[PDB]
Amino acid sequence: MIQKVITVNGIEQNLFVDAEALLSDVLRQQLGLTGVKVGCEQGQCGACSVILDGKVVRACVTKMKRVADGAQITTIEGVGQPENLHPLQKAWVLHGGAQCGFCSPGFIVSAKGLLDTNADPSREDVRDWFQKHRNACRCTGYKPLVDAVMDAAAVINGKKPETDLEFKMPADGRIWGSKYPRPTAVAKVTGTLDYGADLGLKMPAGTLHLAMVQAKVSHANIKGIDTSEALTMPGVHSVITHKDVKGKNRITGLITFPTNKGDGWDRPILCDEKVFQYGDCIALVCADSEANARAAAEKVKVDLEELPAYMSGPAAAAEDAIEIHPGTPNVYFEQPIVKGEDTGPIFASADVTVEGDFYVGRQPHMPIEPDVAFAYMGDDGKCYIHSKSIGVHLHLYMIAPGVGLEPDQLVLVANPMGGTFGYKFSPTSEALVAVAAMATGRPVHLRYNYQQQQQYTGKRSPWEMNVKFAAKKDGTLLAMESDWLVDHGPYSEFGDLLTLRGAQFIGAGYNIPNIRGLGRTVATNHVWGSAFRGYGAPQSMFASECLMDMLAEKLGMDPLELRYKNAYRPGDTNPTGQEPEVFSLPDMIDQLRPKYQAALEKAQKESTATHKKGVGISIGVYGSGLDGPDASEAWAELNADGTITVHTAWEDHGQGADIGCVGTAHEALRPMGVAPEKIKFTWPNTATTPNSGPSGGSRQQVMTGNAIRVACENLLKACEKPGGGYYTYDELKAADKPTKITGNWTASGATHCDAVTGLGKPFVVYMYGVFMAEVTVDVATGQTTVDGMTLMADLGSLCNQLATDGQIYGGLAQGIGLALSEDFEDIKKHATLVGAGFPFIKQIPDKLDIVYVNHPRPDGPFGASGVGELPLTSPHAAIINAIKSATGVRIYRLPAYPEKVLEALKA
Ligand code: FES
Ligand code: FES
Ligand SMILES: [Cl-]
Ligand SMILES: [Cl-]
Ligand SMILES: [Cl-]
Ligand SMILES: [Mg+2]
Ligand SMILES: [Mg+2]
Ligand SMILES: [Mg+2]
Repeated sequence: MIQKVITVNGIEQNLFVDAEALLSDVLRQQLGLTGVKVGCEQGQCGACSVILDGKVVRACVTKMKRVADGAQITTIEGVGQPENLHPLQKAWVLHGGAQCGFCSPGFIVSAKGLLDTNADPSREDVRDWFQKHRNACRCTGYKPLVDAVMDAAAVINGKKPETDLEFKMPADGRIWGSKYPRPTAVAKVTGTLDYGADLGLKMPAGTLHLAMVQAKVSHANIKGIDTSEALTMPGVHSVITHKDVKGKNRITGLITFPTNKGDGWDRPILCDEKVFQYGDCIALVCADSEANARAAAEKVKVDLEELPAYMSGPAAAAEDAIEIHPGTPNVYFEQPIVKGEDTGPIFASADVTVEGDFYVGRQPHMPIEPDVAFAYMGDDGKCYIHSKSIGVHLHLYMIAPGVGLEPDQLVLVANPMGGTFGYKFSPTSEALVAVAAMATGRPVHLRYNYQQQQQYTGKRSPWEMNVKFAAKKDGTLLAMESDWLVDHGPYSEFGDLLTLRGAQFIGAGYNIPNIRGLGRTVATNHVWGSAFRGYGAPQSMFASECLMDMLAEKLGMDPLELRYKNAYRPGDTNPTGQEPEVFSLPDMIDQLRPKYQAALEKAQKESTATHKKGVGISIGVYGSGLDGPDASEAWAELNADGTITVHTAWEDHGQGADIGCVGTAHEALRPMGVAPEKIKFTWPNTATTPNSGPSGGSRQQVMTGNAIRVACENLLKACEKPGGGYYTYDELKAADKPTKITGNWTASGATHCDAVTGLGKPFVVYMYGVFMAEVTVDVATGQTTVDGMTLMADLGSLCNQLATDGQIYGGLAQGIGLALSEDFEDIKKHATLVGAGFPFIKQIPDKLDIVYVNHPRPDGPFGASGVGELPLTSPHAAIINAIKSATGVRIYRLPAYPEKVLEALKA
């Protein structure tokens, strides 16, 4: 050990450290500076950026021996605090750069390092800086971050007053539709919002820290577990196995479809008889620290008989394949789509037909914050779980029978969280921590490292797809045929539903009177499927939107004009036979057309012999809601101090549940003139907030937005004075009148899609968009650079533009990753951010352009649709279409790795 006397955030610290210790650990654990965020732990994400003697360094890869006596360190806590914000922090808030907020301290610290060396950077300078310093963001698509740095620099340089970094009310006083900052922004930019791992460091002594004993093979029969060595290791309390589980030790898929051949109880909590995928948790070591628990977990011996594993859908779906879940066929669900007339004779007589085989793979969510959760036994006797769940009520029911608790005896709470992009539509660690808290009676905390985040949380499910179009010479679509195989890994939860998405979204956007198709779901031993933003659309629409360009090519028609010819218009129906609720695609195409023409001309003009430029188009469509008559609830409460709390379980992945609530409530409450700062939101809690539903299916703005609106309307009625005006809290209380008022809303016109035909009216609100990708392909290397993305977006009406701009930029960036670099195919190689193709800043163009063409929705609150998943529906199709435009080569199977593109170029 050594004494190190240094300065941290301007204060002399008399430090006692191990020379080998990581600066991140010292700062977080020894000094309580939890504003230093840790994600990847491998120097790849920059979340732990600190300034050390004028240089921006990643604290997770900086050992204390590299910290000189007398060194100066700055963390986010030293940059500024609430009530004392630095221009960079104010700018982040103004520009909405804090979505989940997990990368915000690291970006801001890094940015301060930049500005201290280059006071007046170009946008390009800012981008080069964040690239060099590995500052990664999964939420924002980077553009808002650069915006923020530029604005802060101008203030620091005296070129504009600091007061211009403060939001100015539109007054009208209307915050709906505005850039009003989100309530959580200040905490995020100051590092004072405690995420799951931060909470773990601030839990009491006697909290047990867990480590998972995980399967190191993909498929096995388990014979036994030997914990003897682990029990003797430092700090070890106990080891938990399936034997300690007090319930069924299974998670239920809960809404498993009746025609599913599986019962939906296939997923264990702790493996008992079988390993079903690499990473499966077989035991939990409870220890006094994460380090001690992990060390001991390595010594737990699992005796197993490895079995042949099926590592892809086609492999598992073979007629001969052995049942992974004995008693259930590997292909456990099929969804037909049967619209209009038989397609066979139509294809036979059509002027033109086209067909393609396409593949979209096992995209990893890659939030900067790896999975984390904790649990404890309350003094009330209930088991409390605090995690990254984005469906607290859903998860409660999915796990309660497995852990052996009645619904009333379990409470799930959503911690502030550093992104999920859908992986948290699934339980991950919740049942594990519950089991351990119940068994030990003590608080337990479980943090996954980045490898565990990659290998052992769910993934976008790969789809192998064949899609066909028949059309007239004039481009009119006559018929479509479709076949898709969904590789859902070993756990069935929502796999059937994902498969149904193919019936709803393959070929969405156009009038197609006649459809015959069949989706199939298959269990495999690759990673289990969890929702990934777009949930079936990124697969479905990659196929159909690529196929539309092939159709255009075959007709000798411009691909945008082919879409214009076919796009939804009054009278048309979508693939499930339902009338669209608005008709905005022709409008969007018409407004995009000149920008498209200009982009083509620029592409031709600026292409060289070695660097070929192209422009590609696609349409995206997706529902806002879960299928059928989805519903939400909110409570609007006048408090004693005149503030108003809007209680919901609107779960915040980081998308903006806070500002969604505040903005929607503010608009609903206008008659009573309620200032936005007086409106409070509630963190999701299954005991104390209503069942607003999960933040999945881009549904909360519509469902919970409506519920909030209704509740606020009902509060207004509760407060109304006879003769005009409104009663105060004290007045209502004096009259023994209610102050906490419920609102409910249901999408009553929606129906579930049929099990035989796929027909129905699954959502009452959809999101519609038109993408344009501009790319350059280096034909010597096969490397594609996305130089620009445009999204024409119909969101009905914007609750908040900082929120919606950010959502779209974030989705577009994930589109670039899905198109060019991302996958989780190799269990080891893809278990890091860099290995799995995470888009760093230079991979995302600065030119991300949005045009809102909003057609107010009959059923959305104040006309709003959702936005969440729209930007990831088909941007990767636009990009692939752009590569085709540039070079003449079509990539059918994502991602377009350079070697893959080169092989196609040279073929
Ligand atoms: S670079 Fe340190 S946590 Fe990712
Ligand atoms: S705001 Fe950057 S990772 Fe979420
Ligand atoms: Cl998906
Ligand atoms: Cl290909
Ligand atoms: Cl390659
Ligand atoms: Mg200042
Ligand atoms: Mg017609
Ligand atoms: Mg090769």
